[PDB]
Amino acid sequence: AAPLAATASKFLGCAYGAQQAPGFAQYWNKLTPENGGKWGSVEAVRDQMDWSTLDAAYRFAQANQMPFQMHVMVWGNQQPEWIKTLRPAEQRREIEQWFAAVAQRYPDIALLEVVNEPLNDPPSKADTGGGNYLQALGGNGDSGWEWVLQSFRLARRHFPHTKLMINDYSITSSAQATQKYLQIVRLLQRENLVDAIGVQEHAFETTPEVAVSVHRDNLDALAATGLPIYITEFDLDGPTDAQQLADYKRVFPVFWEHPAVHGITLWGFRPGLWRDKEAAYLIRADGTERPALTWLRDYVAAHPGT
Ligand SMILES: [Ca+2]
Repeated sequence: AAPLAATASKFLGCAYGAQQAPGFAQYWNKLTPENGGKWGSVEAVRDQMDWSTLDAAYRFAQANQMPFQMHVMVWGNQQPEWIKTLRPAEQRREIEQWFAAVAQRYPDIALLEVVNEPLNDPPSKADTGGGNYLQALGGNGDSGWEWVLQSFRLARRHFPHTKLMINDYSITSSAQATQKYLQIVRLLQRENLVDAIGVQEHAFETTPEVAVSVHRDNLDALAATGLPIYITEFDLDGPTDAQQLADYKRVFPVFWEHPAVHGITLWGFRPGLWRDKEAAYLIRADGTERPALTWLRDYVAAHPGT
């Protein structure tokens, strides 16, 4: 079979890892590595780089000619443990060496997710995987977002031909969150530091107590920057097949039909994805397609865009 978005104007991709691999290229035409590209995955031990899981994602993407999103340079979970007790100047050299290592090894990255979750999970904690390196990037600084500016500056320097993206959750569910995120975007745009705006859109962001008109209005606000939008980590819970179907019909089209949205990435489709307990998967354990996926195939084929 051909992937769902084979003939569409924008990609429909998915998180990739061992449980998501079966049939993957028969459905999806873009990928993000689920975990292997977090800095704690590669450099759990200082100065030894375990590229195995990341190379698996990249090699599969290349073999299938599908765009690769590198996930993720800077984040507040799954960072190396040993960096937390280094002095800021040494932490900074480690961050710069990580950015150089990824750019050397992976020259064909389609979208570089430089910072994830600046509003929600900055690298300011000293718990397990917290990183504790905010100060190595200038901290909040004068603008309140110095460390985000410094992350993007490093990305521009080390990846001079690569599209750079910011990513976060719980953005389009609130005008106030959208306006906070756009202030970070505005600061970045003073130095032309960012090329794309990501919003995750997990299930907990799209519940029906916020109308879809709110999300659509906040997409229009994000689009007014002139930058492409990407939906990065989309999922809908499936306590029953029918709840999952109803939610896909309600929510998915608002993002898919938005003219400034240039791709959607599902955050898994088979059991073992992040929201496994909430049954967000679209294929059951016995390999059969759920009603939401039957619908999604037909909906996407009917909505190629441009
Ligand atoms: Ca190092």
